[PDB]
Amino acid sequence: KMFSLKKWNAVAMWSWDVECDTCAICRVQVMDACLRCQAENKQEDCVVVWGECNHSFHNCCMSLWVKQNNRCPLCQQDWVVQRIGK
Amino acid sequence: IEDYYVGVASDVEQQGFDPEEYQFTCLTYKESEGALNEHMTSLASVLKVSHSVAKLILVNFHWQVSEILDRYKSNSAQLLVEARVQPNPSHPPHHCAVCMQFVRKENLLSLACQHQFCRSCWEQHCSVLVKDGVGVGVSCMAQDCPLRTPEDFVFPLLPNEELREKYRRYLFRDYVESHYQLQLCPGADCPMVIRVQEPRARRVQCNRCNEVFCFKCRQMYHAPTDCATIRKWLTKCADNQSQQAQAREALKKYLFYFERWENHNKSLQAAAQTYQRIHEKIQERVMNNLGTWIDWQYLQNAAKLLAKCRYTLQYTYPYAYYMESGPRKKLFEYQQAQLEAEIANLSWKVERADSYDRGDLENQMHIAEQRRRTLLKDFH
Amino acid sequence: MLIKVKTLTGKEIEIDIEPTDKVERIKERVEEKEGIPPQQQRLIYSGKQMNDEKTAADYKILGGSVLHLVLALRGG
Amino acid sequence: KNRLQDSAMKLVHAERLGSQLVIGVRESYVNLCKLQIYRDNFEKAYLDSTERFYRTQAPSYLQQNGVQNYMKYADAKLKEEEKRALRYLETRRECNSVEALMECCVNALVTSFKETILAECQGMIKRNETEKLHLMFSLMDKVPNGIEPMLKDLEEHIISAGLADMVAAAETITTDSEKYVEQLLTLFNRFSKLVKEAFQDDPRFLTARDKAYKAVVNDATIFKLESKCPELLANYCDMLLRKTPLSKKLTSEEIEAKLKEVLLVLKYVQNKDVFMRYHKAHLTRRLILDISADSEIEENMVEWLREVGMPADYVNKLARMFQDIKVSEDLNQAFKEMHKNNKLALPADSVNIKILNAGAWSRSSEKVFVSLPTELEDLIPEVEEFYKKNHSGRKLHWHHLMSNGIITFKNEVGQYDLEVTTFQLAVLFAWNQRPREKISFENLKLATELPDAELRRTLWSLVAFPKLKRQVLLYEPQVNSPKDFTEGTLFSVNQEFSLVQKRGKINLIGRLQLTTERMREEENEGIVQLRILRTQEAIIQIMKMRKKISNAQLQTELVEILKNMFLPQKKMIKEQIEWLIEHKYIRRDESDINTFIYM
Ligand SMILES: [Zn+2]
Ligand SMILES: [Zn+2]
Ligand SMILES: [Zn+2]
Ligand SMILES: [Zn+2]
Ligand SMILES: [Zn+2]
Ligand SMILES: [Zn+2]
Ligand SMILES: [Zn+2]
Repeated sequence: KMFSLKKWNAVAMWSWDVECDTCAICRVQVMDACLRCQAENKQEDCVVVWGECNHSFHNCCMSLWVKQNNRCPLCQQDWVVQRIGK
Repeated sequence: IEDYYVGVASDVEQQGFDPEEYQFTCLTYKESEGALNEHMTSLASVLKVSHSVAKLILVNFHWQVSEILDRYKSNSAQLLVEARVQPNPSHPPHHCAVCMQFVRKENLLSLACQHQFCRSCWEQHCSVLVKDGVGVGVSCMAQDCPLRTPEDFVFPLLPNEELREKYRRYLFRDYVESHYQLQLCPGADCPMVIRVQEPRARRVQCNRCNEVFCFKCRQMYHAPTDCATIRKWLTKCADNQSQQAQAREALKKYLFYFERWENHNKSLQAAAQTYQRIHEKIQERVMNNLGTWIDWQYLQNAAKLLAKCRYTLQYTYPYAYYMESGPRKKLFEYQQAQLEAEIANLSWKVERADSYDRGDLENQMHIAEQRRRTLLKDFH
Repeated sequence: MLIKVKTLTGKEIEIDIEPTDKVERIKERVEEKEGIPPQQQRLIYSGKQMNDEKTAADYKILGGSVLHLVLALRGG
Repeated sequence: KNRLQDSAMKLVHAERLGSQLVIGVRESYVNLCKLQIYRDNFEKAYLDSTERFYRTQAPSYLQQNGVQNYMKYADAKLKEEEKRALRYLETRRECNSVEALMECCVNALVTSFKETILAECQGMIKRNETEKLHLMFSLMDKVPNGIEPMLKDLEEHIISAGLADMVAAAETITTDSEKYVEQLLTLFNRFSKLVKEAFQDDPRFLTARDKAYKAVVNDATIFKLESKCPELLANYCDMLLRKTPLSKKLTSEEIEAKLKEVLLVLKYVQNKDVFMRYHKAHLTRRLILDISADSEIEENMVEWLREVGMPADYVNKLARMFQDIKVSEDLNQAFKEMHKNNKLALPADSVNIKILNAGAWSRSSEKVFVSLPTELEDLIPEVEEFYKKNHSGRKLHWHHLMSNGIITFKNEVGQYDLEVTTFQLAVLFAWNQRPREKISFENLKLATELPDAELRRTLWSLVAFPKLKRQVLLYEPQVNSPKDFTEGTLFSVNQEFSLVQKRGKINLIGRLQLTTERMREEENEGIVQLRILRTQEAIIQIMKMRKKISNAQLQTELVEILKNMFLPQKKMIKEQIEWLIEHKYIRRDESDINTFIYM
């Protein structure tokens, strides 16, 4: 048949399957990396954690917050890690 | 290789900030008067009324033409009553009620209230009021009467030119004050007026005397707070358990914020010496044969950024002191502490440092600016 | 006003109308051109089925616009 | 004591015009009294004699021989007076007599006539008077606070000359990026050589040169009024870095030197963010097409950009892009190794994938409507589920503007192959059926689901390629603007298109688009509704024609029936089958549920 395909180069873009698209601690969009990681150049090691209250944050920011106190900064409920991004 | 780069100026623009952004138009002393005259002419033509009553309408309604038209269409009778033009709806005396002396009919002037008084008393009252700095506040002598004397009535009662000129100056000042888009410069005899589309509480700078002040209230630029909290905070700074223990705890909490307020105030007030020191530390680097003048230029930008970030911090502490204790206050204070730490880091890297690397310093600048924007974003 | 109406097979029918023409009269133009009855005629423009009571200009049809003619399902 | 010092001046007066006798007297008064008496008498008289003599003499020479010779005379007189001071004055006993006399002499011979020399300074900056400019700079440096007018005049001359040259040469400079960079480099080199020759690279003059060049580069006279300099610089960088013919002949070291010169110029621009945006777009195109001349040069380029002082955001973004390129290079090999066995219609050796971050690269959660072929719709779910294996909590937004590929074209003359984007791919696939047939501009808008503007641009790029003489698609109502396409325009495939080589390869992707308009949802919804109605009508018609037909023949007969309207999709076919079986239009066979019955 006329106009058959020989070679293709697909391109796709990935993003975190989250909501509100904002860490709400540093107010940086989730698809990016946190400021400290971005400055220190340790990229791809900055991930997203979820919670039983259905709130998403950076792993680094949430680690600092739990080092401060154990409660979600958005809803005043005890922080229980539901799942980790990767 | 030549037709390739034709339409690159549009494709690259995949996506285009400044949370405190503002468009102030700069007007001189006469341009403002011209604008006032134009507005008064338009209103007088529209409502088929004289100039003085149109000015009274504009003053009473803050020079908002649309609201004036809407209220005129709704009910014209109450519009003039509220603007103190005509008395509320709900034969010559030949005897002044304030000097008790019989006078001729022609010398017995009166307003729409039909409160008649002799011409000499009118002149005395207008003279004393204009001497007392009273502008649009001239009203009828009769007690409880809210009616005000229009411009075409006051002027013939002013004998000399200096009283007329003072009356004009006070009228202009009151017109600028009552206008919802014009504000006088709070400077020392600065003859300037700032004009803007809509009134808000943002940063304005008079280009003539380089004064920065809040628009809605002619005070220093309080960035995150409002015009009421900062007033009471400045007023205060000048002068289970028992109540006394609560008082001690309140004093401790007040000190916990006042110490940081004073720290940042003094640090900002001592910035000229920092600028001079950085200039000298650049001169010492450039006279010796290493680099040129263009290489050591980012240190001035660093100093400006630190000054801006310190100014932003200084005004967030009264904001956080007058807040309801909940989930929001803790996050705000956490972000505030983060920004404080990063300012300390950058200040150490700029002032008390020997070897300057541009990549690290630029990263610090970006982080500090992002944190300042994050702190200011939530409210504005 | 000279518009264009499309069928399934790809055959094209050309008709001339007026801006004030009611779309029904467009249907009877279709029948004086082709032998398909009005009850089996569904006319669709821009993905929208036209109701019987309407003027052509009310559907924002222009000169060289193309109309789509879809048969009624149970009627055919 | 006064008698001897008085007669010394008479001897000095003779020597000024044209030793031990004075030295012995100096020593006698130095040690007679510890230098206070020498600081009172003797020293003052010597300074007074020098001042009187030179105030009487120097102006006469000035009006005799002019400033050009007067400067040389002043230099010679200063040297002679310094030698006389060192030979006739106490200096070895820690005495400031030499410094005081030098101060008096310079004040009497330079400060007294500085304006007359500074006027000549303003005069002689041009026409290359360096040989006397050096002498003047030597003269004026001794006087405190004397060289600032020289700096001001040099800055003004540099600014004026640069602006005048830019305006005079603005014909071939505004539209060309090579000439702009060449002119900037020539100006910088000329003025740097001038400074080095005239003032032996004094730091103050270097500062003045930098401050003047900063204003020169940032000039609003390019569009006879905006900021276009960063765009031209980025275009030059792209030419140096891309696989253009200009960089084909140059060597790596020469390219690196040219880049270093470009970055040296780049240190003076004011809005570096615009340049970073343009460079990021160019690098995106280069990385996606894989047409880089040298990758290590690009990595050193981003390192140098970080060193120069670019904003910290775009540099980190570029580093992230390079890291993502490496990660995707690994991922593609992993996917190919997985897919090597279960061969599909597309062999695993001719398919590439690139999963990239959505923050560093284009950030847009926009929807693009394209009717993809069957070979591409059977590949998205496979890649999606493969990515959902090792990674959790991650989405995938497929990019259709950046995707590209190679197809082959079969004429009656010969077989070729092309390099096309997804949009041109969808437009070209409309001719798979109805090969030698005309298609209107409106049937295309339905068969490809593309919006009006994108369809117009793609069709214009497909029928009006600049370099080529022969083309693939031709249309009858010829026009010189894509905006004048009418709904009655007819397109057809050029059966006589050729390169007369029977085989060859040409490129149709020139600057793949990185941005499109907001495709309105109303038009796509209307197209979808019309497609649903048409496929329902076709299915019911074929059921009416034959009341008993299996499922396998259904798709073939539907393709044959729907060939002049559009190509039906399997998903929509199944959905419409369900929607019609639910409304009793057709009936499902009881024995084996694959055949349908009409009633
Ligand atoms: Zn975060
Ligand atoms: Zn991180
Ligand atoms: Zn929560
Ligand atoms: Zn009286
Ligand atoms: Zn009254
Ligand atoms: Zn001012
Ligand atoms: Zn205020």
